[PDB]
Amino acid sequence: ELPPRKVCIVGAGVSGLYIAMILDDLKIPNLTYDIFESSSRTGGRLYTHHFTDAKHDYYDIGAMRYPDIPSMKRTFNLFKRTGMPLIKYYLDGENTPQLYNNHFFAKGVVDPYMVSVANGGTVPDDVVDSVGEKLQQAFGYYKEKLAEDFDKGFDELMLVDDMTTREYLKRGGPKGEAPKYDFFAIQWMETQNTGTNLFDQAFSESVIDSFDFDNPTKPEWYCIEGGTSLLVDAMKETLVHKVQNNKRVEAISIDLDAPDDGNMSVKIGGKDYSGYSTVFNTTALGCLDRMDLRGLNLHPTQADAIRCLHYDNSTKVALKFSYPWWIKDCGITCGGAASTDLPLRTCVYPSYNLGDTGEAVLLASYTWSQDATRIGSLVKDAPPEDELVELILQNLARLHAEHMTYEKIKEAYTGVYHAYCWANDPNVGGAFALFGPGQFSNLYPYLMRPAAGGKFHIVGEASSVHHAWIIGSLESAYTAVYQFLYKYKMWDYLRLLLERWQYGL
Amino acid sequence: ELPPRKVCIVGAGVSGLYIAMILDDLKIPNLTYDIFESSSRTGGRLYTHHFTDAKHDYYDIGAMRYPDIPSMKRTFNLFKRTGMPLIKYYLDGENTPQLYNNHFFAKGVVDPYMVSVANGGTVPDDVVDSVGEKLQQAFGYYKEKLAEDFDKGFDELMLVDDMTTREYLKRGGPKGEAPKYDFFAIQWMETQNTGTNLFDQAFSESVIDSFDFDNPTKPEWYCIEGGTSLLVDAMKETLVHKVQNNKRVEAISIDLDAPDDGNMSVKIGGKDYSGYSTVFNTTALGCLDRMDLRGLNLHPTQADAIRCLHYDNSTKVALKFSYPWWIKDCGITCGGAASTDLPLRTCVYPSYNLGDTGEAVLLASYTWSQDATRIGSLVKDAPPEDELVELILQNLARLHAEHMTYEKIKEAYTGVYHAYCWANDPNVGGAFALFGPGQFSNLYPYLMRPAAGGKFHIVGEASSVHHAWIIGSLESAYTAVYQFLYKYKMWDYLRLLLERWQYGL
Ligand SMILES: Cc1cc2nc3c(=O)[nH]c(=O)nc-3n(C[C@H](O)[C@H](O)[C@H](O)COP(=O)(O)OP(=O)(O)OC[C@H]3O[C@@H](n4cnc5c(N)ncnc54)[C@H](O)[C@@H]3O)c2cc1C
Ligand SMILES: Cc1cc2nc3c(=O)[nH]c(=O)nc-3n(C[C@H](O)[C@H](O)[C@H](O)COP(=O)(O)OP(=O)(O)OC[C@H]3O[C@@H](n4cnc5c(N)ncnc54)[C@H](O)[C@@H]3O)c2cc1C
Ligand SMILES: N[C@@H](CCCC[NH3+])C(=O)O
Ligand SMILES: N[C@@H](CCCC[NH3+])C(=O)O
Repeated sequence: ELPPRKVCIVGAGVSGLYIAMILDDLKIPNLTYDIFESSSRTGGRLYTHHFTDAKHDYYDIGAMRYPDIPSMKRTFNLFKRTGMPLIKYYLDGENTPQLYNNHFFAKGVVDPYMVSVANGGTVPDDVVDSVGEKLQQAFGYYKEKLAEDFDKGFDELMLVDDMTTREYLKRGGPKGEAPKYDFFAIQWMETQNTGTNLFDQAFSESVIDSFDFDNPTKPEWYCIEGGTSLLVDAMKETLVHKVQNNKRVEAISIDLDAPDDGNMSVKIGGKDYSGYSTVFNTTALGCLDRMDLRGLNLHPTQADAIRCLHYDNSTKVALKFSYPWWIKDCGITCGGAASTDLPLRTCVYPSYNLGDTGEAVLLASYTWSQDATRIGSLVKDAPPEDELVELILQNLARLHAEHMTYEKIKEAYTGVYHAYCWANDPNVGGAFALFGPGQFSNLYPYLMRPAAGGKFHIVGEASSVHHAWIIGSLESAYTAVYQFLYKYKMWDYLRLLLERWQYGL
Repeated sequence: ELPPRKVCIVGAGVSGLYIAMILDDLKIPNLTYDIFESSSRTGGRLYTHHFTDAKHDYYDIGAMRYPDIPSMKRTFNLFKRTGMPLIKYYLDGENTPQLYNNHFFAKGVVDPYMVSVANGGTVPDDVVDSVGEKLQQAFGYYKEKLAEDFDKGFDELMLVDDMTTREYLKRGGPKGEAPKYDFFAIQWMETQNTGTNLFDQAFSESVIDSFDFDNPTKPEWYCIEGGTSLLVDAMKETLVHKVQNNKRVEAISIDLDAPDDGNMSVKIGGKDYSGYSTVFNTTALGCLDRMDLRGLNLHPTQADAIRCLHYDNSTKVALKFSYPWWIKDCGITCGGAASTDLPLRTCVYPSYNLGDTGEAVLLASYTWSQDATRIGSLVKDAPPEDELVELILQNLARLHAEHMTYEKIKEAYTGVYHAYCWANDPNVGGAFALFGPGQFSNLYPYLMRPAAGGKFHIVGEASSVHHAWIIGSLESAYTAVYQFLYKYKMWDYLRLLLERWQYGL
């Protein structure tokens, strides 16, 4: 029979819970695991906030929406396996306002926002109304290759990964044969495509974001009615060994002088937990970098990747109202989102409360990058005149000025809100990977390099080509389990892993 | 006589206090001002934390060190006018450890950190030991022009401002005739020169940083004995009209249909404060963006600058010890700083407690960029074992392992520490401007564009070519006062401004 072995799973977000789900399904004789989670809470960046127990009285602080595209089949298979109650998510809705330079969008108007050179701004006239077309020309070849086969498309995209999005647009691609855009044209494309400054990160991440948000297959989107944390609950209930919360790992080691399979250990609260045949670290990389990893003798460039791979920021702000005034008064009847240059940047109309006529949640601000740092500076652990509330109410009034007043929005506000800035969470230290130029092609391979003689895995969304999505976490977890089984030559169970899990079970 | 006129100064950091100091010195008949400061505290990013009232029992949260170089003469003139007790600041000390890849630096040894290709890393052998020389080749031409004349040097530097530092190093400068560096070379230069990821910001900001930290004149450095806040105290005491604290401006307007000079107003807590002939906004740009500025009819690219000009983050962590073990046990007897790839990144040994043998403060961690975001995720408004303290003690022990143990450092630690992450300060929302590629040459001119018919000024360190130093704030405040006097044709007082203030008083 197989000898007794135990493995350590650091972190109980979705990738750690997925590792355990796979091990529980394979039922390998005499194999066990410990899962140590630093937080009192399990689920990580799957985190629904419930204002009350009322059915729809929540918002998702982390993951909230899922496009049904082939490259995310593993995510949807996880949803099926756990019985998630999926409902439609409306990425684009009806009647959602867009507000830039204090003007509302209107279709078939030239330069509705009055930012073109012709109207006294600095955006070139040939770009102001054609951002979508110009970015589809910049990204579209790669998007089509990614749709044919994500991993082959990605490898081809890596041949231009040295460039930022701005660099690609400025120089006309890698040999100057694509259109060349001036600073203000690029600035307007960024303003109309993503968060402030993100075109100074990798071109490849801008391509992949466009692939996921504007996929050639024109996919249906889904959300989990009741919040994404229903998935955490479901994954927890099947665990053979339950999560050990309030266990923050501070060091990971291997004793290369010991002949045993179980020669790895972790330190928690100054105490050694030993006897592990493999350690799967699933934390964000900032949390990993803080650990003492000398005991693992990591390649220096792998250590560089842990420190240096770039993370984006993100902040959410959700308010409760006494009735869904955006539905009733503004005609915003089926979700979507309102985009603006105002501080709140993006106001997301929930897809899960469309038929409610009483209290309703609005995801009034969802921001990335410097926009998220700025809103996040107003988000306090012990919330307080609350400057953030007043900013959001004032921005909401300006964004919905076609139908509402500040006074009526403020009156409808119940005084209950919640906000969260992920860069201020000590258990993540960022929202999610969003790599800088050259990082995917140069640092990422070293992040993914075998370590501790094939017994240590750096797992999670950053350790994948699908940053900022559940699919990246699940892929990364699947691959690590493959490597573990291969390392110990558990061929029956590796064949079973492929049979049952190569697309998600 | 001059007619009665009133101006409004938004913010009482050093910019706003300097505007007031200049007006108080000119004594313009019938001219008054109001200063409104959002915080209960005056001084902004000049902010000394006193642990107790004992003479050296402090650290500076914001500004702390000043190089005596010609372009900063206005700063030193302010120090002189206010009677600041300057003492030497040791940028480089004696016996300060440098720790990378778990190895200490050694002089005259090839690749002491063992990160080069020859030793199993990926840093090119010809770069690993010559970062200083290769960055002096990249920056030095411009550094020398800046030393001749800062404004002419800056205008010449703007002809390559489209590039990031990484882009300049990768492509060999603007026409490919400088040396071209691979990703890992550039990565090591960044690791050995600045904070994580900052080579992906403007080349011009890396040049100016190098100009300030490694100036060709090889300057003396100074600090203010007793803390930089002594300067704020001195500036406050001369004010003819004192700061009005807890007054956060939320809107600024001009009534163009009113003939009066005094046709500007600001809104504070829903109430209008009217009758201003000019408004000087001195806040960080994130705070300005949150205001309702519709009443000023700003050029859209000027509005873009306010939203988009990039800010760096910065975090500081200072610990008290029962004796200065770094002096007594480690021989670190005259200041300087220890750099490392460990999370704390830079440990700054104070220059103001060198003779002390009792309790002493250590600035154990000073970080920028993503390093600051990561440390800042552990900094809590109401502090808590404390993960940040334990991290700092552990990193300090590793950095000082040539002489100290973790146990002795922990035993010397008194249990009193303080930390601060500037991006989490609602009154700033970042540490300081650190522009992205193209921003100085494209967005900054619009930030500085006349507005409200020449009656509105966006003032402060970001509104200058000297980001992240007091000198930028003072130059920006001087320029705005020049523009105010010119706009109202106060030719006697404009001539007096030049006579008395063109180098600082
Ligand atoms: C704002 C936001 C919006 C998102 N939107 C979506 C979306 O709509 N759809 C989608 O598919 N995905 C979305 N995602 C992405 C998705 O939430 C993540 O990719 C995924 O949840 C990450 O899971 P993980 O297991 O890789 O990491 P994590 O969830 O970070 O889990 C790691 C775990 O490790 C723990 N930990 C940290 N340090 C230690 C330590 N020292 N010891 C022990 N445990 C430790 C953490 O507390 C955490 O529980 C979003 C993410 C964010 C931030
Ligand atoms: C970590 C750090 C280290 C530094 N190190 C040095 C150094 O060693 N040497 C050096 O020369 N410089 C240094 N600097 C830079 C220097 O501290 C700053 O450039 C300078 O203090 C900024 O002054 P300011 O008046 O431009 O802005 P601020 O200091 O930000 O002042 C603006 C004021 O406006 C207030 N305000 C904000 N919003 C509103 C509102 N809505 N209504 C009213 N008031 C409002 C703010 O509270 C603040 O008091 C450092 C800065 C940082 C962050
Ligand atoms: N999955 C997240 C982030 C996508 C953008 C990642 N750069 C969302 O749906 O908002
Ligand atoms: N003046 C600050 C910041 C300098 C670097 C700005 N990018 C210091 O001395 O640390």
